[PDB]
Amino acid sequence: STDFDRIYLNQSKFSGRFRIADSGLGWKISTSGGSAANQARKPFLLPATELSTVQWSRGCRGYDLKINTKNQGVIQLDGFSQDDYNLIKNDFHRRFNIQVEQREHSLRGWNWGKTDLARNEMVFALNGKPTFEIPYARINNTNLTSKNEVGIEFNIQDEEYQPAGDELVEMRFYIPGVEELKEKADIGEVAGDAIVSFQDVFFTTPRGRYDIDIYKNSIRLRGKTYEYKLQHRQIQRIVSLPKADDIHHLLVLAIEPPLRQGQTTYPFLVLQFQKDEETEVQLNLEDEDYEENYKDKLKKQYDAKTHIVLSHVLKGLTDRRVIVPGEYKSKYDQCAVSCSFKANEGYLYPLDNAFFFLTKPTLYIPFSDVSMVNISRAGQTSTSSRTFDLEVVLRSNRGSTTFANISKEEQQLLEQFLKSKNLRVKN
Amino acid sequence: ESYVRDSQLPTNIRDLRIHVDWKSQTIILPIYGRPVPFHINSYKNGSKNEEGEYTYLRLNFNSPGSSGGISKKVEELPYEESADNQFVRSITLRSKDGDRMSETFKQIADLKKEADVVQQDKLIENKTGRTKRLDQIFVRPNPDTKRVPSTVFIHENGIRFQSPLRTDSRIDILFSNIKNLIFQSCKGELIVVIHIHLKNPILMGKKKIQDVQFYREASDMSVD
Repeated sequence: STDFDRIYLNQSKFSGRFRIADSGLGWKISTSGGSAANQARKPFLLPATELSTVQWSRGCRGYDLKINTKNQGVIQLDGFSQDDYNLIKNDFHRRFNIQVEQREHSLRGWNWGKTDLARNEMVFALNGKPTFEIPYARINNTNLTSKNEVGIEFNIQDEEYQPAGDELVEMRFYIPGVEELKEKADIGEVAGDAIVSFQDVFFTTPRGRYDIDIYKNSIRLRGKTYEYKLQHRQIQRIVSLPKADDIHHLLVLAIEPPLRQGQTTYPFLVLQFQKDEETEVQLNLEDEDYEENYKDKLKKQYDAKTHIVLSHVLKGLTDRRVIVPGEYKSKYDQCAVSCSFKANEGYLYPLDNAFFFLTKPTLYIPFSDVSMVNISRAGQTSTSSRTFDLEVVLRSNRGSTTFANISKEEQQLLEQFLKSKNLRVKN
Repeated sequence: ESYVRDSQLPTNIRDLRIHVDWKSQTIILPIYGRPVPFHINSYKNGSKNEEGEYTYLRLNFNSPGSSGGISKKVEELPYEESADNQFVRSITLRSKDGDRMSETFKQIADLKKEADVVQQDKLIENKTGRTKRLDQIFVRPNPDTKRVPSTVFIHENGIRFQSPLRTDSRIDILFSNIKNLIFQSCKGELIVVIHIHLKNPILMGKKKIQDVQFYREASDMSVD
């Protein structure tokens, strides 16, 4: 046998370890060391009875074994040099007796091909030249349209900045009008469930009027057009804000990663509610279990504002602090200031640690990330009517945003806020 | 074609950053740990989005619904070889984890752009007794931005515009390619002019031209 610690696997993952055996192949992920005392590893054994074919050659990336087996797993092995052909083949010629050809599955790179849905993978042959077979273990979600247009949404679990490497979101594809065929075998995996539901609630991103319900560890959004799933781990922050006129309330859910239809991005789920939406709700849970499920935060039956109820339930699920609207009063006792953006008028709301600009696109400007701000002004009689401009820079993203249409009183109140917060005002 | 054999490897064997090749007019991408090349002529466009800290790159190929406005139409690369066959339409990526992605995205932005004439029969020149020649004639469109004076001659199977008065370059026009010869005089006009309209446009000077004209000026305004 032989030992190497620089052998890679799952290229969107960090290196692993091998320890070759006569009986089989033993793969160990690189050990995780906590406090230099806790040593964590997951060993896997692939005995010789599972090997089916070997197509290792120099035409592909990362010159090293590319093994397919009958255990429904493909070991797309990486992390060996050019001189290991003789070594590995000398080791393998004892029993398996299989010649590794110079494939090089396909390199022509022309779009045309044929797709066949295999037992666990999707083989893509450009006239007998395979191009891709992704196993079904790595898929996350699948969406299909009326053109039999296929979009495969993935969700890779990042660990740290350095070892993440390359990592794919989407593999999309069109299929012509295949007769009496559809995408049968692709959808043969897990969405993974067992509290409360709502009816006829008004959402903005995507814009519409649908309903939302909560399972044990996620929420499902349903409508007559689409259905969406949102996991609690992806939810980051919950915000509640009023309108200028107080008549409407806004619930903004900051989530990461965004929920996409393949090609649209919805960073912040903005939900509009009315001031008269004061009703009672019922919790579909046992009178002894709901203590442990909600950590005693909420009662089984309670009547209050529906916005407050939904926000409190969301905070209870997330186990994080809430954001309260600021007590800083704008012009005419108002809580925000309106101005134009991307040819669209929207509001600015100050807060403890960030500015929130609504509503298309909902933009967060945290004060810590804020590098500096500047003011630009002209000299004219019309200056009193929504003229002054404020340009902020964020250094972390190198993002400069200019905020047009500010009047004298609004500029003065903003500047008063700005000195009181002790932010660097360039001039 | 992208490559043809194993001997020509990519620029680096361990391609842990998405690689863009320029010599072979193709680029490789790994779709989850195993390669594929695709072509610039097989590409349409790319786009970007940055959100919080996460980033989403979209790359769109040339395919039905993407290259062409209406499906089932007739296009050179995808449809002509096979009209009812599988192709790919667009993909996405998220490479927030390394500050090498904007560089390759701008290399995409210029690689998409980085990359044309029907050849007539050669016009036989013959200096016969019946020879047509007149001077101070100017051709339009001109070979270069400056204005070219020269002479014009008629032959038995085309029209020849001899440059040797200026630069000795040779431009040939095929009789069958000429569709309409028309004269227009100076009666109320500032020029006196011969237009030949062609069915098969020709490449000349710096560009591709269909309409060809030869005239003499009749200007009278002076600023002396």
